[PDB]
Amino acid sequence: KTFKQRRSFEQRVEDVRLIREQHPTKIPVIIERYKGEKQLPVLDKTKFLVPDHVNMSELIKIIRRRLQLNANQAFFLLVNGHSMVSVSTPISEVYESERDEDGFLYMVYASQETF
Amino acid sequence: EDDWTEFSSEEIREAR
Ligand SMILES: [Zn+2]
Ligand SMILES: [Zn+2]
Ligand SMILES: [Zn+2]
Ligand SMILES: [Zn+2]
Repeated sequence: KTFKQRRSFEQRVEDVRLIREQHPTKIPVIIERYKGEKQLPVLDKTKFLVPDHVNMSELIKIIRRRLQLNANQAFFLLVNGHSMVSVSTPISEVYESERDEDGFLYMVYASQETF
Repeated sequence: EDDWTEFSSEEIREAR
């Protein structure tokens, strides 16, 4: 069961509302593994709050360090079910253009560029 | 068993 299946729409919108009362500039990001990925490990946690000014290469480098991936392993992020943005892009601009109708920014990761 | 995971500055710095 994915995050969207676990929590209802009403509950997810409330989550986002609550968390941005506390942290008005931080980005609520849902990070999950792509259903078909076997090589990369599932992340310990799903819900992340990330600062506005962090860019995508910084975000991927964080997650790589959390997962202790060795240097030769590939790591790709697919956003909102379709978007592979430039890694130079701050996560705040991604949230502006790619956030879900519930207020979360959904991503999935994999080690293959196809999805 | 709390869902919200914030990245510390320590963690963010170490990325760069
Ligand atoms: Zn408050
Ligand atoms: Zn798009
Ligand atoms: Zn903008
Ligand atoms: Zn450390």
